[PDB]
Amino acid sequence: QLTPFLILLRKTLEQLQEKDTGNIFSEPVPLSEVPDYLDHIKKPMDFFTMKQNLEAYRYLNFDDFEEDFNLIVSNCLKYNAKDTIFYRAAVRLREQGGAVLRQARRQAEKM
Ligand SMILES: CC(C)Cc1ccc(S(=O)(=O)Nc2cc3c(cc2N2CCCC2)n(C)c(=O)c(=O)n3C)cc1
Repeated sequence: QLTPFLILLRKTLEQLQEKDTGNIFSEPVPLSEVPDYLDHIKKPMDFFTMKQNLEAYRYLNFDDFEEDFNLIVSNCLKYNAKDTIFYRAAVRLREQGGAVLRQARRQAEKM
């Protein structure tokens, strides 16, 4: 159950959600509100879905965790026009969440 790596991934996920101060990536993009979303985005991602994958043991190395974080950003940049709050927020999350992942990957390395 509890492993140091899974505890580290929990801490890191918390740290990334902290940077999404608007909570706009906290849950899946509401498919009812944007029914064309799945025509552009093959694999939606969000922080709640990441928590679901984490607790279901779907991340066994830091790479796979980071790959899902990257989808939260790249999905948002891909779907939204550049001059939008969403697009700008994904850029901000890319920068701020990148710093989070850098220091968390160091801890995953020495494990
Ligand atoms: C001017 C606006 C910022 C005002 C605004 C517009 C639409 C909507 S919403 O009801 O459509 N909800 C929504 C659509 C998203 C989205 C995230 C959300 N939420 C879920 C709850 C947090 C915001 N994200 C992350 C995307 O990347 C994306 O492309 N979309 C379509 C919500 C707010």
